[PDB]
Amino acid sequence: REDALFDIYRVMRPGEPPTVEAAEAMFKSLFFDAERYDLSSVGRVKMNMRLE
DNA sequence: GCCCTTAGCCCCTTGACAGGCGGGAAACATCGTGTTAACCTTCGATTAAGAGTCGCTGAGTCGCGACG
Repeated sequence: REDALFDIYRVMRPGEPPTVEAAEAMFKSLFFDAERYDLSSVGRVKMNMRLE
């Protein structure tokens, strides 16, 4: 999982040097964080309808 | 009809202002510095639902042969 986090950090921010906790925090803030990945309720309902 | 005399116009000489660009002298609003030391020593967007092609890189497959 550390290698996957490093790869994700390099893909998103190639210039910045990926770190163990920095890469894990980047993915969380990108997708696991509701502050940035603010998917509306219409998106969630559309996902629930498309894939049950 | 021509010459003399006098009047009007044009020109010259002086001048008493009027103020008027402009540097100086001065009173006043800028423009580049400093300086202070009580706490955090990775901030953040933004394509990515069409499309013809230029410029580079790095993987899997083969020949030629040597040493048992």
